[PDB]
Amino acid sequence: LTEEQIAEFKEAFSLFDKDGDGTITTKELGTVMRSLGQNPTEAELQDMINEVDADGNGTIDFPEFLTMMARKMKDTDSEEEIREAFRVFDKDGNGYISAAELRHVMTNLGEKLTDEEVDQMIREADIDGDGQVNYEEFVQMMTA
Amino acid sequence: SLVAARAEKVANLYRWLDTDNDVATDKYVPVPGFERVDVDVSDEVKQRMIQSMSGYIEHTDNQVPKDQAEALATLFVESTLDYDWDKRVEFLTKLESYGYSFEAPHAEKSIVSFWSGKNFKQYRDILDNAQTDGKKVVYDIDVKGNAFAIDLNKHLMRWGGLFLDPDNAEQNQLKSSIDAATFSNTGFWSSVYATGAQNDVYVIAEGGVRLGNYFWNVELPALRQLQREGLVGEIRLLDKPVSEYKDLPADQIGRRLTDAGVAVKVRFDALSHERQAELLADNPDGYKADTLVELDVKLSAIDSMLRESLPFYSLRTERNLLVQEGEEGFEVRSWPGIDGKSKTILLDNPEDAAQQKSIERFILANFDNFEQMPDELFLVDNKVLSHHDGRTRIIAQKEDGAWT
Repeated sequence: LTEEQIAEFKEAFSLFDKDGDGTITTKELGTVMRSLGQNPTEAELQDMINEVDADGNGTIDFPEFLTMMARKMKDTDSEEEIREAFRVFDKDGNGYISAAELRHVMTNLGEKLTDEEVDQMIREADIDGDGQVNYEEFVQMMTA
Repeated sequence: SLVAARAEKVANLYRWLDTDNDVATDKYVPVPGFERVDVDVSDEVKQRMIQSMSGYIEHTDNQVPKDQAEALATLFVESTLDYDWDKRVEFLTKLESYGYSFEAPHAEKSIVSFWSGKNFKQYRDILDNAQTDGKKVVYDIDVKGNAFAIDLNKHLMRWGGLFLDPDNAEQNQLKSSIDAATFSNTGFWSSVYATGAQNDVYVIAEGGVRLGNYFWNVELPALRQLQREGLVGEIRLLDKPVSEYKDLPADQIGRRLTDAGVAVKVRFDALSHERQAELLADNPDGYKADTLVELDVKLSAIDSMLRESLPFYSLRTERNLLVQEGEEGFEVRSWPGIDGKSKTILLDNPEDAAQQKSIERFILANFDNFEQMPDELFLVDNKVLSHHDGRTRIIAQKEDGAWT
């Protein structure tokens, strides 16, 4: 775990802070983890509530927090997860998927997206202007 | 006509999803996921199916006119085998004129529900006596218009199946074409039923979403569009077993497709993965072509992409706010941000990504909903302020949060 990594996690944990003392409410730990780029499941979050023991008031101190990020950060690998999630709609062996295939996928899995937001991104990814998309490339362009 | 209204709504959506492709035109609109396969037919043979159909119609216990039977079957059969949009609607319009209602029975007190699983009835029962508001959940089965359309479709499918020879497979291609066409019917009509959803909608899919099923292909799109119009609230997914949702309040029943944990499943369609899985599972028992294989892919990962790609997309998902860049400053509404009330956030550097994440985190910590927010928020000089009658500096940054 990098020293740089703790700097941002200290900063994130300053806010959400109740009593302004160093206690973070249990339920919000879920929220804070989701902001810091890790998506733990409904069950996996209960692991951190038990694995780091919980006995009522407080007990979710800052040291407990970056322990889980460490744990959770290890067993999850985000860029391959997104690549994996775009290959299922590959069906053709080749890296590209149809722009219509993409649009359909982005509508369904973008819950708080708008039609124009989805239209704009299908144009941006369609560099070639043919109606095919490099799914990796498209990821590449929304990682900037 | 009310179904011609819905139909028109659906034809747009299909044409919106087809914009890159532009394979849609007048009369032909492509149902998403329902490839059009049309192959050559002997013309008179159509009449064989036509008169079978017509007979079937009026020698069955259905609310159709006596002599209308010839008319109906002619319309239906042409409409199906030709992929003609106007005829598909006309057939639907006609049916609606025989006292077939294409709308849910408890017009406003019904929760339009979706079932795309196994034992809907069990789920439905728990769901029905869970609502504390006199609300009763409704499936596509409950719609008399839907059901009767499916009945006739079933009959033409069966004609093909048990009048044709697979042996001679130039005949198989005619079977595959008729199967393909009747498949897009069930597909179109599920988009009709789905454009009628309001408020909170329930979706039964045990074992997660099933890619390439009706929900994913035609229902979920129609439900998405309704949300961006503000007509539908939460789409609640019951992908766990029925017990887990037992003795739970109606609000708390189900989660979202995009949440972590929800599984995805396919019918084990791939050229070589069938075989990989075959010698790695012809070990115990085996696999039938329709056996659902649990993938290890995360739909949540696509949602995660958006959170780290679009600014304040997390306030949307987690707090149902819509932060847009305005004349100068971000304007904030309740999502989808077509409704009146408008609040503002000013940053001292509106393009810095560190800055957006900070005010983002701040808002998730202090406000549970939009209505709790002050009329103006400022992230300036490592301070956050707010103006709501009187200005206050709620927190300062010197490596941390010094509230006050």
